[PDB]
Amino acid sequence: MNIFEMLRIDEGLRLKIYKDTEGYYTIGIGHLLTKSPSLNAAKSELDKAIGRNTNGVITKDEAEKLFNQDVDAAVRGILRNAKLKPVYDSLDAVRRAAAINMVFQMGETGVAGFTNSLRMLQQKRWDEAAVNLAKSRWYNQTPNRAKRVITTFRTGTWDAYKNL
Ligand SMILES: Fc1c(F)c(F)c(Br)c(F)c1F
Repeated sequence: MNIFEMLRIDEGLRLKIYKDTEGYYTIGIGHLLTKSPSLNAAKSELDKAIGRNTNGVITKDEAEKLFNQDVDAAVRGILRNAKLKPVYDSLDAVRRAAAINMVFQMGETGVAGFTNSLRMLQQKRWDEAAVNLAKSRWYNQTPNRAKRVITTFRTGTWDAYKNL
């Protein structure tokens, strides 16, 4: 298990434009195209991302290319964020993956409200952190995925994924 396999489980793989859990146009391995309700706007974003005129369908290779870029972008975003970098630096590699997972799903704007959780994670108060993380829109809207990510933060193991 690693961040790539982990996110592949959580996001799936679809080669045609689909709507994510929030109703937003997405493709590949959870590559958000746009929050716009316009399919044409989404197709434009896709074309721009891939570098060719696609009309809504990509190859597995192309999906994996965007996925690698997105994982990279998530890590780089954490390291450039003053609130996130210290907590990330304080973590072991397994829990770092859980961190990347969250940023991948919600972005930095989505994780802005996790200040108290972040403190508890840096303190390594794993059970308390886990309890706090679940008190969120995130957990309520995507409970099964949140549960996996939280278990990863709680235990520092891949137990929530090793079976999947
Ligand atoms: F949601 C979270 C993040 F987005 C994050 F970057 C880190 Br480090 C965390 F520890 C976390 F809980």
